[PDB]
Amino acid sequence: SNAMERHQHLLSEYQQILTLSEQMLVLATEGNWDALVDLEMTYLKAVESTANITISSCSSLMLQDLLREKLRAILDNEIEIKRLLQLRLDRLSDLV
Amino acid sequence: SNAMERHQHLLSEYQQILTLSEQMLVLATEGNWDALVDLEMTYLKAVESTANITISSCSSLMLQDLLREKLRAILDNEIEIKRLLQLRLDRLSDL
Amino acid sequence: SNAMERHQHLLSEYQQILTLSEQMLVLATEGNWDALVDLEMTYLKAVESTANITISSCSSLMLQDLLREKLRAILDNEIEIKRLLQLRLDRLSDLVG
Amino acid sequence: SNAMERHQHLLSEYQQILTLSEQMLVLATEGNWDALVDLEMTYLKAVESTANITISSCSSLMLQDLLREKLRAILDNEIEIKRLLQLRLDRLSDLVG
Repeated sequence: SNAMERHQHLLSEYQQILTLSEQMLVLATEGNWDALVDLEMTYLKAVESTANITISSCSSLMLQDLLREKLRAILDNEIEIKRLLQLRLDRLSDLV
Repeated sequence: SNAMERHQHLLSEYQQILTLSEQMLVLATEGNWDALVDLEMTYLKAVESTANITISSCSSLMLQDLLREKLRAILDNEIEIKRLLQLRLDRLSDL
Repeated sequence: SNAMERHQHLLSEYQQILTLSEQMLVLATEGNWDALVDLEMTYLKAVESTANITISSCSSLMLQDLLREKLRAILDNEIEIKRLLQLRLDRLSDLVG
Repeated sequence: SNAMERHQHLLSEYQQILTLSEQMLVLATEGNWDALVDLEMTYLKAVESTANITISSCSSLMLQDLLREKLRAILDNEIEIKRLLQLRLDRLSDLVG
């Protein structure tokens, strides 16, 4: 019945992400690119938390390290990148 | 067997994403956006591949069916938002 | 799940099957031939849960799809034959006496 | 491509099992319980072969051996159960006519 719990966790993890996805989809649908940047951090960290399910479940010790390193880097790049777009968006915006 | 095979594949998948991730941040940093837009579909594919691993390590095949459907929806919404944006970036770009 | 968790499940699944196999084989060795039919469905479901171990872990979604389809057919067929033979027996027997 | 090969073999195995299950079914449906005991051995052998897929990919070698023992024991109980049943089925359909 760690089996049953492992299933609730996993389902829960995806439910939380699809949920953030949907609210973001509609905020963006209405063009509120503002209510969006805050949902972003919560979204990434749900994603981080779900990705960790598989990593922590890995039997290799060295490998678990390496992937958490890589996952952190992936997220921080998505962050920087998104900041960047936000940077140009605001630029163009100002101008018009 | 499968444990070696599983370790090789998980590493591979993270390297792919991170590589695309890194390729895309320099394009962003360098303002070459349209070139950035190009990788996003590939990047989103690597992420899907990686996610499917978690889903496959779930013994409830009915639950796998559910998560695959939420996986597809999540990505879909992702694609839809990134495009909503390219548009607002141009509604501004040209105008 | 992790390594320990997969091993317990795998071993556990085989314990279920073998333990059912044993109960039935003992009914068999001495009448209780209908008492056997009861265990049969439970036996078959333990077998389905074991087969599924390999299926659910499969990369190819296309293949995972199709293996599940074939496993349910295999099981439904095993169920239908065993009925047919129970029926044959059931029949042959009442016939005589 | 290990994945590809692994997938063919797994597919092939289930294909082999289902084919054998389908041939047995129709034989049962038209009541040719003769041609049946034969197909059965080959079918249990295909089952064995596919069950070993899961066993062999298991990291614990101690576990591989236990499972193989249990697998073999399961298959022999199934055979014995069935051998014990032809015996009774044939014993009936003779007494009559």
